[PDB]
Amino acid sequence: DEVWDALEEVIHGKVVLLNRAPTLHRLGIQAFQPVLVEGQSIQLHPLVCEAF
Amino acid sequence: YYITQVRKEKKGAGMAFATPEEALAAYERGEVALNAPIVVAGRETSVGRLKFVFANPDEALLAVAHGLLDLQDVVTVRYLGRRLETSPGRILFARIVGEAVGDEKVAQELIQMDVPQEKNSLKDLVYQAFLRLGMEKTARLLDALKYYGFTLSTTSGITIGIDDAVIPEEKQRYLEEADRKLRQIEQAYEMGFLTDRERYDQVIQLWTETTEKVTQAVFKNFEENYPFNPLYVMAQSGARGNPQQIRQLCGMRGLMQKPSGETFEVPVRSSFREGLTVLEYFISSHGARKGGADTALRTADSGYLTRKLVDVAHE
Amino acid sequence: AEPGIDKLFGMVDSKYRLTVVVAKRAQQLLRHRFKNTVLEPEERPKMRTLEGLYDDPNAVTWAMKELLTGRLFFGENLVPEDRLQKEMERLYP
Amino acid sequence: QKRKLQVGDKLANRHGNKGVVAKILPVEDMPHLPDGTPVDVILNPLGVPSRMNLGQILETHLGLAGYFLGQRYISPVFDGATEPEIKELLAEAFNLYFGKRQGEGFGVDKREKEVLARAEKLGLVSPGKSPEEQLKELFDLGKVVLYDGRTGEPFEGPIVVGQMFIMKLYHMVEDKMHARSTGPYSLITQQPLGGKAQFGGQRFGEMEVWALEAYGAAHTLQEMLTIKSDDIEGRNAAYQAII
Amino acid sequence: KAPVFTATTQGDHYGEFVLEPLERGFGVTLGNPLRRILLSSIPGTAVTSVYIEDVLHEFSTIPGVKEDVVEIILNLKELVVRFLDPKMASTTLILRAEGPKEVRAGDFTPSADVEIMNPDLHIATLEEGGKLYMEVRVDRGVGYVPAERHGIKDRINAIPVDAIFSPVRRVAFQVEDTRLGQRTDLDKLTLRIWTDGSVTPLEALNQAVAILKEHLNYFANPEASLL
Amino acid sequence: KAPVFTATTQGDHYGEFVLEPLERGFGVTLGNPLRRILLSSIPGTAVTSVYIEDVLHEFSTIPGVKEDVVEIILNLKELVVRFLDPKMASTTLILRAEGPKEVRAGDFTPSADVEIMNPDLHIATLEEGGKLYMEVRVDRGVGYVPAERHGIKDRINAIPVDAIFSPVRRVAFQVEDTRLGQRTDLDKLTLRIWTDGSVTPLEALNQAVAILKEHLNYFANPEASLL
Amino acid sequence: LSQFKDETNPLSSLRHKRRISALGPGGLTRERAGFDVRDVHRTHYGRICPVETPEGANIGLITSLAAYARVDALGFIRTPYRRVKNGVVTEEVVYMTASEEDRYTIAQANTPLEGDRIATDRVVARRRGEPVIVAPEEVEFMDVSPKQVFSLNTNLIPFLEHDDANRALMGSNMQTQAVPLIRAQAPVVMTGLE
Amino acid sequence: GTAFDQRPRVRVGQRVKKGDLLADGPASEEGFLALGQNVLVAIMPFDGY
Repeated sequence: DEVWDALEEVIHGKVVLLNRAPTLHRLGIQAFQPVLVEGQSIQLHPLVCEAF
Repeated sequence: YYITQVRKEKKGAGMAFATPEEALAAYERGEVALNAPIVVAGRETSVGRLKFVFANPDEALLAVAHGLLDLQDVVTVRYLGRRLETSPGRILFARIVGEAVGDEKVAQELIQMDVPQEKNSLKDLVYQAFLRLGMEKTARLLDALKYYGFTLSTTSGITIGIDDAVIPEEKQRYLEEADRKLRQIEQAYEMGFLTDRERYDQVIQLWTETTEKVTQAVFKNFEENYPFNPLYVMAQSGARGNPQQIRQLCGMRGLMQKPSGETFEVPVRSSFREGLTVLEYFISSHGARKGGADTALRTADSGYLTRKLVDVAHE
Repeated sequence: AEPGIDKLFGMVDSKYRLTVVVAKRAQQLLRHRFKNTVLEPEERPKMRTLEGLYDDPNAVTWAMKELLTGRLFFGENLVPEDRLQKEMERLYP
Repeated sequence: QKRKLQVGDKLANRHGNKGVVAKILPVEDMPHLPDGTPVDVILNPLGVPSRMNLGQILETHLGLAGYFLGQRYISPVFDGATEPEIKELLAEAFNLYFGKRQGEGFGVDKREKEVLARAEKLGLVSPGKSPEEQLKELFDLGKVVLYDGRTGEPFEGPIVVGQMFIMKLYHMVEDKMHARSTGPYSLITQQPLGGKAQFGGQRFGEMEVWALEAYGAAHTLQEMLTIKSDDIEGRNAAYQAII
Repeated sequence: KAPVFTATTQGDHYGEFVLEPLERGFGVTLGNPLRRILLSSIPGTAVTSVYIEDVLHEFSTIPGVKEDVVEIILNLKELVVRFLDPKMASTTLILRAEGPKEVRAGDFTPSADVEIMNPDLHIATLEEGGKLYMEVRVDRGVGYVPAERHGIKDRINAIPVDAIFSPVRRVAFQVEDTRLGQRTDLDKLTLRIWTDGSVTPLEALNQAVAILKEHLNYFANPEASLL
Repeated sequence: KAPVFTATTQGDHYGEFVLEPLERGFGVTLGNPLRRILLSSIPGTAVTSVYIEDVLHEFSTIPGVKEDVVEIILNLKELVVRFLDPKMASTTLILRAEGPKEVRAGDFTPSADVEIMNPDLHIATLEEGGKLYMEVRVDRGVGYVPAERHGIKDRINAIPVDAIFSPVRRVAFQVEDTRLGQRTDLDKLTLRIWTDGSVTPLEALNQAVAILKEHLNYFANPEASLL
Repeated sequence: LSQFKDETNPLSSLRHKRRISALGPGGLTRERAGFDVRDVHRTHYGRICPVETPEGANIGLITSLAAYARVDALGFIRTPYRRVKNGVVTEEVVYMTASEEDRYTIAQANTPLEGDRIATDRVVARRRGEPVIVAPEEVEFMDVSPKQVFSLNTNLIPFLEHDDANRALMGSNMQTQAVPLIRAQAPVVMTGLE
Repeated sequence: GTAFDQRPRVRVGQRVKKGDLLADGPASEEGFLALGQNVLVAIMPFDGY
């Protein structure tokens, strides 16, 4: 937990970017908040999932 | 959609009553349906708009959610200082929207309180919001429709069985008619009237319309008989599907197209739920697997064009 | 969503001008470790944690809340590029 | 390696319905049945009317009866069980299933009554028939009464269920997931290596460059074109500064 | 294993509660039961029927009054009172106002021990020389009891009305996945309860938990009938 | 009114409980919440640790055996063993088999504070001259923890196994129309419990109500605030 | 024509072996294949699978062999059939070549067979792959089974006549992308070819 | 990377006829191609998951 939390401390604020190929619409690259979750998978908002 | 869907039964038959009492007793006796458009005194109103008088929304939910009413029924409400005739879910919509935006006064002011909310209405609402309200406001509204909409979809639990698309009984009939008309066109081929090509046209058009005499019946069946059918609703509200798709999943599939490109001369009849004979499937697979490369290849020419346009208008 | 965006966008004439402002200003905030800014101890963008609730180290957000108040001044050719970096490095270590 | 079905791993059936695993779920809260039997998947009734594959529907339809009869079925391609056949197997499976309820000292659940009623209003079950027969027409339709493990209340309309054949495909998140910060660089040009095994980051296509240009992110684009790709002193002054 | 249950309310109407953190699945076990009982139980005022002079039918209009009969019925349903002594489970509120006037819930004539917690409310408007008199009936109970249910007529022409029993309006809880340290499987269950004012949300919920553990302790005395 | 509570059991496996009469819809409000926790928090065993003389891993094949180690674990996860003492935190089961015999849960080495509830559980089939030594440590725990989350470090080859504690197999409740009370539309709750050997159904419902009432009184004094 | 074996599962190699590539050194390439070398020819039938093929840009380029199809010395593909004389199904099993097919008039397996005889006066058949109504007299041959009309994997799909080719494609190929299972279990509904 | 296993199906002794299965395959169940498994499928929307 020494890290699993501190990493959250450097995470808050700044947000990363997710890109789905092919990149047609510029909306195929959007900026989301890095919320650490269990598992190897990646979660995404069901609505904008259309733009990708 | 499902929640805002205004339900109307047909059992009540829409009779005539002098006082609300006969209609009432009728409802209890099972002589009339709840949302059935009946007539009392000199006016007409459903048994619901009478048996349910809500002086506010919270009363509506408190009664319905408690189990004394169905989520979608025609009732009388006092929502936002006015006497209307709508459904509990109908009120719920404008309520969620307003609770997301924060003042329901502008919310209900820009929304449709008359008809169920399908793709279009939802879209329009989002636009009007982002334009009149502001960005974050709309982010909120969207997420609201997300959470509540999703949960509602789970509530209904709408599913798909083999019997969730029933083919109109007019299939066998209206098509067996064309089975005679073909034989007629043939008699014309052997009577000299029709040649080999105009016969091809008479048959191809006979089936072109024969596809309509059925496809029409499909939708007329989902509308006249089973308005709450999952397939129909799904394709209607814009949840999933298109008319031709529902056509091939209920009504007749239609004539295919030979890989040489000239359309076939033989009718397929049977739908996906009916099941296709070996022949039908193989005959279809021609133009079917044709379309695969028809799209997949062209996806390249898309890039071919894109890159160039970028290399011209970039500056 | 970033609260204030409707107001932020509604300030500058362009779109990106806002980005230039937020960026440069945030830079000034991380250069001096927040001892420059215009915010009172209740305005400070706090970051809740299981440990203690400090002020959010993210400069971007700090700049957000900074401009949202309007206490900041921005514009082209405002002051000489010389003293602007000369007195900014003086007042604060 | 003994790999257990994870969250996000590929899964599909014989009817060409793909999908990944989105978040498994505690047996506790599950849409179970009056016999306390929770389902195992909960698939979405959307890609059926679009992709037009009614096979999984009939497969599951037969599976629904085959559950209570335990008899394995063989339906040859383009020659097989039809609606009447399966309908018969459902009438049979029900006639012994509901009878197991009568025998075990029970009757028609109130919640079931609720569903049968609101479904009778839309004409899903022929009016004038007792709940036994209504739930009989429903059970044979492929649908039944499901209780939500979370709430405890029955779902509005009947939900089809049954036994279906599914497959865990090749693609596994465990092997397809990856990321890096500072890795190896190509000898020729100092560009980061690609792929997975090479221990390298992804590529920023011309498409991406254009997208960023359309957003207007000047520096974010330059980051992709300098400090984070082939730049020499830049990446070093990055790992220097950030650290 | 160490719940932090807290509450954020406002006035006697709105109130919120947060039990965080918790075990996976429990938030749901708490949510429905509390909810189902909070709107199906919890005793309260709930006006039942009303009588009116010159007005026999629940339809026929009343001259001198701007609003019709139904509008008044509605406003009467929105009104809320309370019984001071546990003895009185049923009382009768009265009122009479003539001439041009703005009739309100405050204008209502008093009762033995009954306090109208909703003094400012529109009941009806009276035109010039408007003759209005009414004796409303108020009992106590729980849940919802439409006009169909109770057949109350304490007079010749009296008019039964929907009984709004449960002082609570809507609850609609929400459980959200919360994280503390490790194991993101946790419950942040939050509950928003609305009250008409008979009792603040705190008291309502606290009453519900009682109606819960009480029912729970009902499993004491087994009876072995082995098959 | 007082609820008639009856408890009908069968063995340590089956049991049914009925509480009638009750309030309208309440049968769900009570019956489901109990079922929830009932299928989760009930403590159980289903072993943890396993070791055999000649094994290097979970895939190894021992001479004289029909199945591999993983198929033996496939039956080790289905192995129920009750503890005659509530104070034990662990144990070690011992097993030995020679000659042409079918090994089973009943073939183990009996000891104090242990009883197998399924001596008929097929483990491995020992063929001609097939010699097999085996031992397991069946610890008691709560919930579901796969072997990948718990270590052993017993010795050279110590192979962990999944843990299915939850002695409760399945639970199903039904809400019907009860004839035992004044008014109508009331409920007769009937909760049916199916568990294996470890704990009796009655006991199950007992501790279930225990944990339910515990997390229920967690609603004690909060911390106020208002905007 | 020589690549890494497909061992992803047992059926995998069995499919990878029965695959027919139009590519390779002396084949064609992704350039010169528009439609022709992709599209499904009328004669395909009980020889080449009308559906199974990679969903990518290679659709129609590489297909598989039919479960009953065979390849003689000359290289042509001959599909099994059954001779018939005036509504009498003969035990004669003929492997007709591609050209041989266009000559005779073949019926279907779903034809109305009453005790080794024809039932209806209008039976399903064709010529050169051209479905037409036919009489009980003019029937020269018949199909052994609809199974030959498809491939292996495709024949493992129950109620396939109730679905669409698009999905059947993946429905087949993914079965090759399939993986074994420790507790693996055969479907309670099959086609009986397993 | 997919394992190749053969599970013996026969007793310590019994007489069988030529063609009878003595051991399964990696994907085989009693001489039946077994890919995946048969579960209880629920066709219904679930919170958009």
